[PDB]
Amino acid sequence: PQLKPIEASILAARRV
Amino acid sequence: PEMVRGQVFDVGPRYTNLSYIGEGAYGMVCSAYDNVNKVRVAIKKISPFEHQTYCQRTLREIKILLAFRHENIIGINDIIRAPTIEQMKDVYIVQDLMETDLYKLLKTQHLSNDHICYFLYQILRGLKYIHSANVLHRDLKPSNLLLNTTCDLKICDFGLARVADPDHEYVATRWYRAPEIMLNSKGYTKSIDIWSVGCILAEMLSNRPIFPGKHYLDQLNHILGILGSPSQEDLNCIINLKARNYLLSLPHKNKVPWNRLFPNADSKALDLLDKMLTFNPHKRIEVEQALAHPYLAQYYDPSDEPIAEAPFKFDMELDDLPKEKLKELIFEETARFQPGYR
Ligand SMILES: Nc1ncnc2c1ncn2[C@@H]1O[C@H](COP(=O)(O)OP(=O)(O)NP(=O)(O)O)[C@@H](O)[C@H]1O
Repeated sequence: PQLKPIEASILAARRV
Repeated sequence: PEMVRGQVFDVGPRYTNLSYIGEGAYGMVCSAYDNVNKVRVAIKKISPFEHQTYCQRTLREIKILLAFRHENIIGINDIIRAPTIEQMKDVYIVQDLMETDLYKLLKTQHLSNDHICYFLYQILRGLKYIHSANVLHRDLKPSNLLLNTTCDLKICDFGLARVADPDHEYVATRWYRAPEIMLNSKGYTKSIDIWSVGCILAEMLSNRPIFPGKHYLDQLNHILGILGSPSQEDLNCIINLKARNYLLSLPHKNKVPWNRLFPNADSKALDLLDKMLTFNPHKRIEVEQALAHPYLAQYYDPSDEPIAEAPFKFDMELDDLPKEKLKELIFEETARFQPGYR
């Protein structure tokens, strides 16, 4: 339930 | 076999350690351990063979999920069922295990604007792929958006999906149904998914469904209470001037500006919300347009936003086959997961 940062996602990852 | 809340879950010896997650009318969902691949999975027991509608729903979901390959769409890892048609009384769908859904999350968690923005990009990204195959999901809602703590989002539950056709059944909730469905539309247009998405966005912004009607007319009354009474052109774009009379019977109401609801929302989210929840489906923002909205600029990337290879096609009309036929189709459709299939 408590969310980790967006930066964890691999989709979000390929945004850097 | 293992028994979960009194029911047989005949998925061993490959799948073990089943733990109940949730329930619907003809299906139960458990977490499990795949000993062959050594991963945690989710298993859905579905027992739809008593009713035509369940059968057809199950076949749609199967065919579509097996046809789609997308990061933001749940897949089907495996399907277990008996070796003869006479023995097949249930079907087990093995999927990737997700941690929660948007519905269960919004219960206990205020989202931050960052999460909202990124979840919405993900939905629309999955939706673009869906719409590009010419498929309508038609039942988008928070409980159909699966999530992880890593913040990955997958769209699931395509039991009501169909091929778009403007213009030559129904549902648990009307809460996410586009107004045109109560009036003049079968919901064979891509604009109906967009409306659902707007409803979803509104719910992340405030943690409550924006249009929680209790029945057909009430649903409309909720929608119009925010969107205001429609313009004469939005009217009589109707394919029904005899429920239009019903519309006329209602007092004029004004459009409650989106900043009065959601006072703290980001102006760009509210603006995209306005464009997704427009009464007239024809004036409603499309999937590519929405992705390109300034609210989603950080994640917007056409080159990493996959599109279907071809339109999907059913080939048989499912709505119109008897459950016996549908059971047979279900059997043949799942044979590819059986040992020794050719
Ligand atoms: N692959 C999965 N991983 C984790 N949870 C899942 C998965 N699939 C379904 N669920 C959950 O199982 C529960 C409901 O499953 P489901 O049988 O689809 O309910 P329903 O009445 O059929 N559809 P819905 O109206 O969207 O809840 C929910 O708690 C979901 O979060």
